[PDB]
Amino acid sequence: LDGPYQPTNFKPPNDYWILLNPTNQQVVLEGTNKTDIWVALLLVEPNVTNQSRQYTLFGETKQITVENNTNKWKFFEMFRSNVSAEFQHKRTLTSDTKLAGFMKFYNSVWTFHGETPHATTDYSSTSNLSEVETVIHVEFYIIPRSQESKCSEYINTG
Amino acid sequence: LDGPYQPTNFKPPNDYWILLNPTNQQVVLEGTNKTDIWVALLLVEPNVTNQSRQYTLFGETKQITVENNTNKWKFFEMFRSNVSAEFQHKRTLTSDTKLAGFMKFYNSVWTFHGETPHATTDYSSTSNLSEVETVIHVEFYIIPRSQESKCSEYINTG
Amino acid sequence: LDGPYQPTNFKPPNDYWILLNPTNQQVVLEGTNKTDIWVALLLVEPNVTNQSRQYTLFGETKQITVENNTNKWKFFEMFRSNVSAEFQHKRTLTSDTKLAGFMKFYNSVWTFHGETPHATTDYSSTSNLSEVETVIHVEFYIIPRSQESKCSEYINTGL
Amino acid sequence: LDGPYQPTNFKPPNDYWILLNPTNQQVVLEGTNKTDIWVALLLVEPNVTNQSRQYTLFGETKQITVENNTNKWKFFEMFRSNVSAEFQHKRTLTSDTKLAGFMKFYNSVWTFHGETPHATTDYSSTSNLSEVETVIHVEFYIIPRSQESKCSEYINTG
Ligand SMILES: CC(=O)N[C@H]1[C@H](O[C@H]2[C@@H](O)[C@@H](CO)O[C@@H](O[C@H]3[C@H](O)[C@@H](O)[C@H](O)O[C@@H]3CO)[C@@H]2O)O[C@H](CO)[C@@H](O)[C@@H]1O[C@@H]1O[C@H](CO)[C@H](O)[C@H](O)[C@H]1O[C@@H]1O[C@@H](C)[C@@H](O)[C@@H](O)[C@@H]1O
Repeated sequence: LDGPYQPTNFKPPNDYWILLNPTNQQVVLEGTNKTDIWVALLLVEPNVTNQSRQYTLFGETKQITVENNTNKWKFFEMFRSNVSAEFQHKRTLTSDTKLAGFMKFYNSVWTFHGETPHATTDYSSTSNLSEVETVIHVEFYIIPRSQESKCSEYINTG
Repeated sequence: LDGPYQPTNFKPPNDYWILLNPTNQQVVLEGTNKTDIWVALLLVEPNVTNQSRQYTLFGETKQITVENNTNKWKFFEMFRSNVSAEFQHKRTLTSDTKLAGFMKFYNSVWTFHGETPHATTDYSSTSNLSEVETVIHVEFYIIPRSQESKCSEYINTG
Repeated sequence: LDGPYQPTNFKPPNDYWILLNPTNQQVVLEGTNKTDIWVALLLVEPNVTNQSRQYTLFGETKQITVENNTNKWKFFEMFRSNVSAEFQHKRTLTSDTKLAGFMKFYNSVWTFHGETPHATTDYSSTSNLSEVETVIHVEFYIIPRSQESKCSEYINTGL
Repeated sequence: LDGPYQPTNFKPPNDYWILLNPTNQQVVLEGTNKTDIWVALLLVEPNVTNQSRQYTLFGETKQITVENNTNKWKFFEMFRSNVSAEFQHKRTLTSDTKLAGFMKFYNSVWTFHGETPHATTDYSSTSNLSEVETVIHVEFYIIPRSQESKCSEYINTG
């Protein structure tokens, strides 16, 4: 656990997790290589009735549908592979820890999804992992992949 | 265990789980009241690369991007509350079992989501539950909400 | 399995079961938001002939007729929706496990009723769920709604 | 099945089930010996919001609170053992058959309670069983106690 770090932008190094530690930022992280991957993590608070909210993603103003019927926080992982496409709601991380993850590894972009305390890893695929750069809007930490079991413990139990 | 029943277009009774038992149908279920709820369950088999597939939802042809990196099956739950809107990927049921659920209950439509064996129920809201009808493209079973534990057990372990 | 917790007076979190484990307490649980829901669980031991017993519910003394013809324990679920109304005997849980359940979920209070090992949930509606507070007179456990099928298993077949 | 019989006021014989077959009556049965047994079965249709309803029981105007969250019918068993006492809601039969039972046997008045198809018998005891008389508001059948397993089948499955 290296940190905490203040909000910044950088190409996270390969084989390390970024552990994201929002307070109430709407947009937690923007990641793109400007070719074939745009990923954004949106934070929806508990007890949100189905509505359209405005988010600024990669400088573009977007209306995205959100709902949270639970007493947990939901990270909406929004994804597109074309600069011109609309975002898809690809994954959800449902959390009473309010921690999320981002990693560049094995030509993939890895996140956590599902509901704490059983949240697990999945990925999106790229031909251009080296060019993936993240704007991180929250305090964060850096955990090596050799220590993912601790990262998964912090995501699931805090 | 009540069934199996053949695929049909019908109004499911309130307070019963429809336990859906597909082989490899693309579109498992289409539910709508034609006013404020459209829900479709799409079945995505293991080891699908990011790709746009065609699905006919309520007589509308849709090009929907899907991905499954896993050796499990995924039910993509597509949702909208307006006839003129595009479908959003609301939820995912990642399944060892290839079973999914649908129930009209207590003013809401209920489905399962998450990853087996930890799939859980959540709802979508409507002011018009009584007119919600389903096209079911798969063989199904009917479980009373009273036996919701048995339905969770089938969803989670087969 | 989260607990045991000691008897207490607190505001149970939404979307968790409280699993109530009495010995011989008369009043197991008293839940109210002081506006539109009062729920009390009374515990009537096996082989009780028709009789009036005294209970203190929400600091008021009540005379409630009870009976239990069985070798199982009965949780009498007493209810009202008005501070000015009398309690009615709304539900019964007939139990070999001596376990009962309470949950705040989906704008409702949820309890178990019927007879082990086939007890099922039902609900009481409220305009103000989050103000429901509970005096719990017994040892208890906490089970997330995500694990309700475990809670149902415990209710029906025991700890 | 001995019947059908039309609604009537009579003294049922001991060791016979009266199988009650309501349509839409508020009050199914009023039984008393005018000494230590008063029992009324009220019928409450599906999807009834907590409300105060009016019933005439043994000539008395009563306001009783009822609720039925379910899509089954509920028989509210109302009891007292003194003519000047309030009724208590002693038992419920939650039913998709709409069949209920009444029997004078041994030292007791018997009814069904619980939820179909798991409905079971229970009793109220009396020192005056032979003077128990019933106003039956509904079509009914008579079944000997020797055939109670058929009575339980009918109550539970139709
Ligand atoms: C256990 C049993 O047989 N219960 C049935 C009940 O039997 C009553 C009679 O045996 C009666 C003597 O003739 O004794 C009653 O016991 C009490 C008195 O009521 C009480 O006043 C007194 O103070 O103490 C005595 C103790 O002797 C018994 O309760 O009769 C019921 C009325 O017909 C009948 O419904 C009940 O049958 C059982 O009920 C449950 C729920 O409905 C299940 O179906 C059981 O399977 C069922 O038992 C089965 O049927 C009966 C006829 C009998 O053959 C059982 O062996 C059989 O399993």
